[PDB]
Amino acid sequence: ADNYAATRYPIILVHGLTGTDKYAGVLEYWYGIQEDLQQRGATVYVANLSGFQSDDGPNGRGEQLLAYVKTVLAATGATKVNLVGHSQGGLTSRYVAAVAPDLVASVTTIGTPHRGSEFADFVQGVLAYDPTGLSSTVIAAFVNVFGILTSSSNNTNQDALAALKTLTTAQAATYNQNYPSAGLGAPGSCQTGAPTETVGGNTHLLYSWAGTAIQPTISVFGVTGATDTSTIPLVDPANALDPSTLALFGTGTVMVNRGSGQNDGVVSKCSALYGQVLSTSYKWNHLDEINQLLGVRGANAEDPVAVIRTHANRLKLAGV
Ligand SMILES: [Ca+2]
Ligand code: NA
Repeated sequence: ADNYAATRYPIILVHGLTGTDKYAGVLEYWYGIQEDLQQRGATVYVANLSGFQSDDGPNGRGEQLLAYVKTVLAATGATKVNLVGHSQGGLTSRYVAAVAPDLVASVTTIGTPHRGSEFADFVQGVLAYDPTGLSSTVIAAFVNVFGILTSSSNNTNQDALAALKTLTTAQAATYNQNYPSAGLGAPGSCQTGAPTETVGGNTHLLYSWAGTAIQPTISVFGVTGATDTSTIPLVDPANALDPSTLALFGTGTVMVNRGSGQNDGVVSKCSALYGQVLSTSYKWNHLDEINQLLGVRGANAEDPVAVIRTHANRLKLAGV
């Protein structure tokens, strides 16, 4: 159609937990996003990494993305890429920007748990209540098989337990110590960092945004209730046509009762802050961020496809 999203460097979309480029080689993780961007002049590639793994380490998603980035550069003739990651994908993108600064032009994170997820702490805690530890083995096997079956390439490198640990708040803090970034504020300050970073002589434009559909709206007897602001109260069709809508409202309620404050169901506003924070006001739950569960979203939710398209134009204007 035009070149509204024509960035200088190829855009690589990076999925998070459970992800792959196409679930069962059928359902796109970034629903309708690659198509939209390409129609608007962008060169876009979608990474296919382990849906369950840590980001650092020999078998981690980081080295996987690094290797993938190199194949994209070789195929396009480009020298750098613009990394756009969702959820854990943002942490994976930070890893590549840190170890291979010369291959990255920018890093954009969408609903990325830079400080971990209180829901991860929760799930990890639940498993800890099994004195035999057997549930960790059983559930891991179940989740790992899920990863293999849904992976577009049936990637057998799945480690659900490592993935869970990676997303906890305590581990995330350690990750930030091992992979510092000028785009990050001080731990526990709920502040972002700088809009750019210069690593090894290579400058990166840093961006982020978060979904805050889940808002704490009432507290009684120690219990805190939340409201899904992405939907028209009770009657919104999104509650019926997209099962993740009520599910994230539920996990989001657990989050608020663990002191997370506004969140998207699994990532808090504070945890998602990185680089130039474009917005933390989108009335989105975690999957709305990627136009998911087939493009269904609450009546009060902004268009995620348009938001991403506009960001591509933003990158273009910024020179990357
Ligand atoms: Ca949705
Ligand atoms: Na271009």
